[PDB]
Amino acid sequence: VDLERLQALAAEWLQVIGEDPGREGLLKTPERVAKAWAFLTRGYRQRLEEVVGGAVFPAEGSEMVVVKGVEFYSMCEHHLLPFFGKVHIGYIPDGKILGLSKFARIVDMFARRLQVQERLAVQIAEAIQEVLEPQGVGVVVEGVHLCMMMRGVEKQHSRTVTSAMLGVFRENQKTREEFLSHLR
Amino acid sequence: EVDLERLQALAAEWLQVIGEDPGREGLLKTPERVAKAWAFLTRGYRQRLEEVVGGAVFPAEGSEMVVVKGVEFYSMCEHHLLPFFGKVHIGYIPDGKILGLSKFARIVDMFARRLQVQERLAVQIAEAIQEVLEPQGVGVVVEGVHLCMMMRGVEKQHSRTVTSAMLGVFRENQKTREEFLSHLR
Amino acid sequence: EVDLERLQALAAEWLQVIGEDPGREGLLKTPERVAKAWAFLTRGYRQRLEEVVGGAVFPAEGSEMVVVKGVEFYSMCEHHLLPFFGKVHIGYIPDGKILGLSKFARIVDMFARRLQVQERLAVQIAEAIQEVLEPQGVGVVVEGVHLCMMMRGVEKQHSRTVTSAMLGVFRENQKTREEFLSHLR
Amino acid sequence: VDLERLQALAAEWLQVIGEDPGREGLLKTPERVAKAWAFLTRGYRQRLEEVVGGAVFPAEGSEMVVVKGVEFYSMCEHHLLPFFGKVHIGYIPDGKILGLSKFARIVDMFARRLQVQERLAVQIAEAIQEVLEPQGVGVVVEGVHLCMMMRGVEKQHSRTVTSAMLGVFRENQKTREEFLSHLR
Amino acid sequence: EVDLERLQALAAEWLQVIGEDPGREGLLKTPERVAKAWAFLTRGYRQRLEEVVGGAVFPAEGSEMVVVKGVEFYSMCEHHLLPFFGKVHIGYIPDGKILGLSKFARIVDMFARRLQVQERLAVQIAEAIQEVLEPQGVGVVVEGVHLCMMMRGVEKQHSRTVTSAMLGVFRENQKTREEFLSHLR
Amino acid sequence: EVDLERLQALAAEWLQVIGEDPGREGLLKTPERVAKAWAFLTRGYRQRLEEVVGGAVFPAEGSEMVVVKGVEFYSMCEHHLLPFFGKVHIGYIPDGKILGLSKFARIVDMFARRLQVQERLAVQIAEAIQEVLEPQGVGVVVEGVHLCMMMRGVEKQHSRTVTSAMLGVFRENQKTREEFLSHLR
Amino acid sequence: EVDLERLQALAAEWLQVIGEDPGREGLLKTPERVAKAWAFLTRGYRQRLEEVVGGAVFPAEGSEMVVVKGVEFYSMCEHHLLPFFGKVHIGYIPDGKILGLSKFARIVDMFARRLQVQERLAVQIAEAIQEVLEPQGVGVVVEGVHLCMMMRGVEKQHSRTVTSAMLGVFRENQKTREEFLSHLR
Amino acid sequence: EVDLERLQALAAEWLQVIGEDPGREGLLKTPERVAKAWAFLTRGYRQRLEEVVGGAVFPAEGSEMVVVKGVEFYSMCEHHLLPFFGKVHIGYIPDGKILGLSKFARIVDMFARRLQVQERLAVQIAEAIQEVLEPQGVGVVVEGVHLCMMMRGVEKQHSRTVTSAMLGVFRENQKTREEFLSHLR
Amino acid sequence: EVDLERLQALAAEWLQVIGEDPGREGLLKTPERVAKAWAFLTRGYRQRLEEVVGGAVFPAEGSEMVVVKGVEFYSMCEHHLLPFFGKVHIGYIPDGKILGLSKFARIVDMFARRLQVQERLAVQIAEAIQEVLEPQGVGVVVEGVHLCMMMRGVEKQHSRTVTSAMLGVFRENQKTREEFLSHLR
Amino acid sequence: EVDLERLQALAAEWLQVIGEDPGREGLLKTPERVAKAWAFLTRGYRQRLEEVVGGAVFPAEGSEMVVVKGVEFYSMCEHHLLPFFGKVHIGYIPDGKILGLSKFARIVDMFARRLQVQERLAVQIAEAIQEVLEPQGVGVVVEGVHLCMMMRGVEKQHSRTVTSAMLGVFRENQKTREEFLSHLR
Ligand SMILES: Nc1nc2c([nH]c(=O)n2[C@H]2C[C@H](O)[C@@H](COP(=O)(O)OP(=O)(O)OP(=O)(O)O)O2)c(=O)[nH]1
Ligand SMILES: Nc1nc2c([nH]c(=O)n2[C@H]2C[C@H](O)[C@@H](COP(=O)(O)OP(=O)(O)OP(=O)(O)O)O2)c(=O)[nH]1
Ligand SMILES: Nc1nc2c([nH]c(=O)n2[C@H]2C[C@H](O)[C@@H](COP(=O)(O)OP(=O)(O)OP(=O)(O)O)O2)c(=O)[nH]1
Ligand SMILES: Nc1nc2c([nH]c(=O)n2[C@H]2C[C@H](O)[C@@H](COP(=O)(O)OP(=O)(O)OP(=O)(O)O)O2)c(=O)[nH]1
Ligand SMILES: Nc1nc2c([nH]c(=O)n2[C@H]2C[C@H](O)[C@@H](COP(=O)(O)OP(=O)(O)OP(=O)(O)O)O2)c(=O)[nH]1
Ligand SMILES: Nc1nc2c([nH]c(=O)n2[C@H]2C[C@H](O)[C@@H](COP(=O)(O)OP(=O)(O)OP(=O)(O)O)O2)c(=O)[nH]1
Ligand SMILES: [Zn+2]
Ligand SMILES: [Zn+2]
Ligand SMILES: [Zn+2]
Ligand SMILES: [Zn+2]
Ligand SMILES: [Zn+2]
Ligand SMILES: [Zn+2]
Ligand SMILES: [Zn+2]
Ligand SMILES: [Zn+2]
Repeated sequence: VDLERLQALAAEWLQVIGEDPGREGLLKTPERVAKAWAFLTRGYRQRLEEVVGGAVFPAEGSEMVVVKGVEFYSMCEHHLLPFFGKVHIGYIPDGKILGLSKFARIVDMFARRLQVQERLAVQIAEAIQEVLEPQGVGVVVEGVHLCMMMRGVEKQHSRTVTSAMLGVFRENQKTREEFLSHLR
Repeated sequence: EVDLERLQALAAEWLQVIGEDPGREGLLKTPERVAKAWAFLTRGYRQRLEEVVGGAVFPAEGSEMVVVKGVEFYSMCEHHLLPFFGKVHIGYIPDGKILGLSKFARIVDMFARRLQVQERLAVQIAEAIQEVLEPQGVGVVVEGVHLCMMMRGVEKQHSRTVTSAMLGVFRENQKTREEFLSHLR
Repeated sequence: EVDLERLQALAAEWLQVIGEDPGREGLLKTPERVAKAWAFLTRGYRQRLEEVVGGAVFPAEGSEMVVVKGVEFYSMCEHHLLPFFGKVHIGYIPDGKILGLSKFARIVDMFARRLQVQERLAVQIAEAIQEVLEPQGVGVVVEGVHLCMMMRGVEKQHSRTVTSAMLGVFRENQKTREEFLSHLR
Repeated sequence: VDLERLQALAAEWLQVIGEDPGREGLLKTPERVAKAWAFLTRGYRQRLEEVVGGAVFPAEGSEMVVVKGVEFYSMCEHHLLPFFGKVHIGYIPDGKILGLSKFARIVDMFARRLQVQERLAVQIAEAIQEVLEPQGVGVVVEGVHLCMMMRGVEKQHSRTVTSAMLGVFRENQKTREEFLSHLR
Repeated sequence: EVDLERLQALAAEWLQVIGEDPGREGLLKTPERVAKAWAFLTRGYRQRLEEVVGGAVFPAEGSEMVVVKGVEFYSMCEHHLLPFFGKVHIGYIPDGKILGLSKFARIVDMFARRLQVQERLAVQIAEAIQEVLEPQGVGVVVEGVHLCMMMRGVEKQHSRTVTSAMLGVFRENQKTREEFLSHLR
Repeated sequence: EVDLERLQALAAEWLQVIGEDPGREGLLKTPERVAKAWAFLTRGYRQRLEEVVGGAVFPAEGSEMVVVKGVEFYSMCEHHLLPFFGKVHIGYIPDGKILGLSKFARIVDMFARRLQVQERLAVQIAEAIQEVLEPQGVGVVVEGVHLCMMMRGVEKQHSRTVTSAMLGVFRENQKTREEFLSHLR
Repeated sequence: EVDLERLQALAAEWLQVIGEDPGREGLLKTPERVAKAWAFLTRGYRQRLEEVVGGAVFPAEGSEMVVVKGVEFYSMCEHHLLPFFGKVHIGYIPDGKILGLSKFARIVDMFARRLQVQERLAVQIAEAIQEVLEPQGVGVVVEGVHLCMMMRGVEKQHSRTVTSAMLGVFRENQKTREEFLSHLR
Repeated sequence: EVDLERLQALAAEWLQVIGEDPGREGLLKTPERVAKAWAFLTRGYRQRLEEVVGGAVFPAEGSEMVVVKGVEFYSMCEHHLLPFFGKVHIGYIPDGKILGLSKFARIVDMFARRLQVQERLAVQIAEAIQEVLEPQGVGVVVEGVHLCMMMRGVEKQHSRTVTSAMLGVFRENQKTREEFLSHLR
Repeated sequence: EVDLERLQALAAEWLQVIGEDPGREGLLKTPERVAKAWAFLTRGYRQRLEEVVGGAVFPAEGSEMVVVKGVEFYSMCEHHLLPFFGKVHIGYIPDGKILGLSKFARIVDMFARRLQVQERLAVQIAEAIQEVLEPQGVGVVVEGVHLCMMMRGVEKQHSRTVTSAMLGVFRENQKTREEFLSHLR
Repeated sequence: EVDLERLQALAAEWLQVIGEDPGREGLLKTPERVAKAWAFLTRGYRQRLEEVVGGAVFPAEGSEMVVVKGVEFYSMCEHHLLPFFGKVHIGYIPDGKILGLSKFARIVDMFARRLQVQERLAVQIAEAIQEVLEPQGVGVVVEGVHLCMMMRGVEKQHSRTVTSAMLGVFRENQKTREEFLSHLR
């Protein structure tokens, strides 16, 4: 990402909205905004194999593993405004388990992009599927969208839930229900 | 369009009939304020579903249920012309198309900003979504408090009412319905 | 019509027998206050379901369940003449007819303002709704605390009692009943 | 209040906003609206002496009596939309105490009118002052305003607090603080 | 002490006057149950403070105030003969003497099990503690809900009343009173 | 007025610089959406305090403090152009004039819909109220979360920031300030 | 029955063996207080189910489940003679006969005021109810905290134990047991 | 020290006197378990303050108050030999020396594992800290629930007792004590 | 068992390498404290299940499942040697044998006080219970937070992990497992 | 720079001494993981306040207090090398200069990622802010839980520790300090 070009675009953005890039509080803003966006879009430049590293261990049992409450932050591709919340992951191993923290690294890889909450859930689930080839995986994303809160409809109490169910989580109703019950 | 002038005249007369003084300082601008307020509160009748959606329909990203919960709403009961309000929870399973999240709120407001009965509000919201997306199914749950039950009449204070509408797979598939409802708990 | 004069006489003698002084400043108007209170607390026996509903029956807007929860109630246990209170939750599936929301509260009060047993209260409310709407089904859940268990006798403080009545589809369809009960959680 | 005239005004109101007074759901609406408004404005027609009745008893002590959480419902005189919440009352007797329920009857007398929350607090306090002539009285009104929530600014998390302090509640900082602390 | 036979006869007639049938299966033993209940509910009039304390007064261990909060109480309002209940919080600074913790509850019950006014209940509890022990000060706060305000009359649901009595240093020193009250929040 | 066309051009270029495809289906309308969003998010610069208040200033009804709490707000930090949001609490003591409650919210939005620093937001809101009402004093407390601290950089998740501005009696009278702040707890 | 004198002597020797001074001011009346205490805490062994229930068995008002939850209880573990306490929840479906609500609490106390094992407590309570009402089924859930594992031994602080007993339809019917357990949630 | 054999014999006789069978399966090892239990529960009498604190006295890092709250504790009332438990909160201002955090808990256990009176427990803990650190002042607040008044006697369920001890600046300085107590809120 | 002298030497050097001064007043006894701590934290490797249970296996009292929830645990992740902690919930259906409640906690500590992976911890606890008792089934749920995820690396703050192991009927019958899991919500 | 190679060697030997197998699959990369973790956990010693602040000091917008609360932190106790964590709350009154909000979090981390005692942590954070801004005053409150008290030693579970540092007006002005502390409640 060309930080220098982002800075120039940000400086002009400030002017067009009626601000003064030369005033003290905005002097380093174009630079700060440029670096922030490089970080906020770093997900596009990451590789799944590197993100997981080699933290795949032999399964200790056959029961479902649930990693809940993984906070996430993303940007809606429609308004370029933040949407955030939590991601809950559940899976039944097929001989291999993932290092707990790698789930969060996978979440960040797909969240630090321009997104659609519906896509985010699917991409996370598919990534875990590719890495562990488990019997099944289930991912639930619950978030609040600033594009709905600070502008437009300006609704304050809303939150959205999206999910993706693969393998036995899609095929076995009881398995899915058990996973969702753990989140309640 | 609503005749604001007539509304102002009616409101001015309303004030005198209830025993107030339409001429006192604090009520002078009231007929005007009330007229504008009611035009806004009934603006939903004059809206078009096509314009409300604004073509914000996108290709589905997956096959799982999408649940948009806690969309606050405010309406007026057609029986007493007193506000009833709370939240609307929407759930649906796409059939190739998903809706921009905010459009669910815009649809809610379109049907809430009218004289209503909560049972109908749920149905109309669900039917609007079904028409716009033609999803596999849609479920709408409305939960609200009614001032006509709280500030007068029975004057109950702890009551809330839940109404809903289930279409397609939400009406036919028991487990799909149970799954949607469980997300709300 | 209750004989208020006779109630006052009985209450005045009650004050004497329990050891109090009916002549006290603070007790002078007590017999009169007690008479009026009990006339109100037992007014349910003198009400008619037809008048309580007031013809507030409208055409159904859909086929989904309507749940009116948290209708607070107050009653008197027929065993000790001590209050028991809490909330009544009502669920039903219409068969072409829906009831004005407040009428559920009026029906609750009609049966609550009598001497009762909680098990009966749930049943009578459910049967009343059934008679008025002839719905596909109706379910009533009553949850309350009993002062006769709290301020005397066993003197338990944390206990609460749940009673219910299920009619039509609420009794015949397992999933329907579960759906109603889940809405209460 | 002329219920018949209110009904006629309500029937026309329905027509002007684009509705049909003849449809089933609105048949009895003009009548219902008329009766509701007669009840909602009944406060103007009540008398303080009748509302209190004669429920004024000899004081049992000198300490502050606090009656909190008296729910209330009113109508803003500006938009004719409901504003509601709770009223908390505190006072130090001067030989006379009021029957607890009469505080609620006084609240209703002033709430069932077209109001301004700032006025409501003062009128309730002054009424209690006139009835008991206590050493002091304090009234706090906290409410939510539908004219701010369902229209206009459409803010959802706001609530307003107004109050009135008379006698020792105005003069004695510690007395006022003690009353307000009881509400926390 | 109290004539249970006269109470039973009064209760049996009470059932008749309010519109009930004393012959009903559910009301057969009611007059008897009601008489015994009221005998228990007014037992406080016949209790002696010296016996209530049972000589459970021990030497002080320190100078700091002792706070016994959350002592649940149940009483009857002398105006309507309907229950009012809640909690009693007690704070005191000893002067060489401390009371057995449970004795505070026994004192509460002694005064609560009578016909009362919440303002008096607080004063009588504090005065009793002041008599038994000879503390530097005593503070009693009573917070309760009144059924005469909830199940009839104004029918307000969210209200509760706080009454108190401050003696000795609790009345004298504002900082002591403030500290006692802060412990309750 | 804001040049939407230039904003769209800048946004379109922004998308390509960050590595995205401005031509893909979901991003086609993005430059347009972003342009309109930012014009709205910075609309506060173009508003006039006189028009915002709309002459909704009324005669004071009393002398006590008025507290309008929980007015939600959303702003953009001038340092990172990322949202910071939360609530604004306002307190003031009238000097002959009170403000229409909703105008407090309109004033908040006027200063929040700009590039800001939370410390300034509190001050400007307080100064605006002081100018419009010339009250005895005014206090404004802003509490918010900052996404620039949450979704990047230090990435702290539990932090909230409180800023305030106290004018007149709120700045000078300790007890008046304490009273205002206590209402917020 | 229980030889109080013998218990006092045993308690007196207990005080000296553990290292305390039986002649100390605060311990003089201890052996006496402990004796009466344990007589009360073991009174359940001497009670009779017939007397505890009395004649409080009324005709069933309906066929739906009756749930009496939150009946607090206190018992002593037979293994350490240390208290274990919590709540007992009872559910049952009548077969023509319903029990007076307070009798459930009296039955709980009858089996709780003994040396116990929580697994047994739930079973005995269920059997007692089954014997008295002969209902279609009974379900008992006991949830408590044990001081023997909190104030000594493992010294775990967050643990709670749930034991239960299901008879009749509560053991047979899966849906019935589920419905009962759901009411407790 | 404690003669475990003698306690076992006493516990064995206790079991038969109360009406139980000492030869019963679940009671065979009870007298042994009870003996060791009470030895542990009274171990505080045999501990030495110097050994409990060890050498964990470090140089003060500053002059501000240090507050260690929520230290759970369990003790036995000397009057009934029944447990009373809750939490101990400690606050102090150092005078050049600070204590290792865990030592506060060890001091609490030292005085808690004895036969006690809650008023004394707070005093002893405060004195111990004062003796070990000689700080500018120490404040101790003990809040607990007593089973002797919950599972027997008055059988009150919602009550909690607070006792405290203030030494040095915590007793002298009004603001210091207030600040400490505010931290607990 | 473990060489405390070697651990001390390793810890002393650890302090030096990370940039600290072992000679500092605050670090003088650290190597010693760290060695003893790790000896305690790995004590589970040297424990014997038979001794942990202490023959506390009693005859079953009923057939219903016993649920021991909220057993707090603390462990160290074998990957980073950083603590992970939370609670362990255990459910089982006996087959003539029930375990002493506290023994479940002792089994938890036996396996937690080792280097672990949460997935294994759940399995080992369940297998131990399955060996000691010969139940029809056992279910163990472990829920914990991991410092290696919170204080370093991804630094996520809101996450917690659930692992479990189901044996016997808990694995076989879905309704049994579901009932166990429902008791935890 | 820390010698990661040496840390790995020490960690590998640590695994051997505690009784584990360094050759295990799950422990092969542990020495490397532990080395990197500790380098990060002690990175605070290698940071410079000037670089941490990054010149993010701006002109003050007003004279009122700025409170940044809930900044979560994680540290290692210098006594046992076990984590202690919680939150840091910062308050200050500017003297012409304000700090970028995130810098407070960066300052917290600089001092937290070291071996510490909570009393020192509060002081160093406060002194750092003082040096950077030279404000009229600054106050820092640190509230945390210590694993060395929870997972070993006394094993207390409910305890939490509060430490603080007050400089300038926060130390000199009683009301200012109270105002800051009240914002934290
Ligand atoms: N399904 C879905 N829709 C989203 C997400 N993020 C997001 O902005 N949207 C929707 C919100 C809007 O309805 C839609 C864009 O609507 P639009 O093209 O008419 O633009 P707009 O800004 O004028 O819409 P609006 O927010 O004012 O209603 O994109 C997301 O993650 N999932
Ligand atoms: N089902 C349903 N009923 C409603 C709604 N809003 C609303 O006012 N109602 C009911 C409440 C009342 O029972 C009914 C009108 O009853 P009614 O014609 O006898 O008039 P009323 O004002 O005298 O009745 P009440 O409120 O005093 O009981 O309309 C709604 O959204 N759904
Ligand atoms: N102080 C005070 N103001 C009130 C109360 N009720 C109430 O509506 N107001 C205010 C809200 C509005 O700001 C004001 C009327 O404003 P306005 O004459 O400009 O009319 P408007 O409807 O266009 O105002 P707005 O609500 O859209 O902002 O009356 C109340 O109880 N106290
Ligand atoms: N101060 C005080 N007043 C009480 C208590 N209990 C109690 O009923 N009262 C009041 C409530 C009533 O206002 C009053 C009796 O009022 P009243 O003689 O007019 O009788 P009422 O039944 O018609 O009054 P109301 O409840 O319908 O308002 O007694 C109490 O403990 N303290
Ligand atoms: N006082 C104050 N500071 C603010 C506000 N909004 C906001 O971003 N800041 C601070 C956060 C940062 O510390 C600072 C910008 O720091 P900087 O110029 O070093 O830029 P940076 O992005 O590299 O800083 P950082 O967030 O990564 O720590 O602006 C606000 O409303 N008030
Ligand atoms: N499944 C599972 N994984 C665990 C546990 N404890 C624990 O540290 N892990 C994982 C977290 C990490 O992803 C993994 C070690 O990852 P790694 O070998 O790449 O080392 P790292 O420190 O660089 O990884 P990271 O935490 O920075 O992501 O071990 C546990 O109890 N269960
Ligand atoms: Zn968007
Ligand atoms: Zn209505
Ligand atoms: Zn208004
Ligand atoms: Zn009364
Ligand atoms: Zn920023
Ligand atoms: Zn035990
Ligand atoms: Zn005792
Ligand atoms: Zn780890």
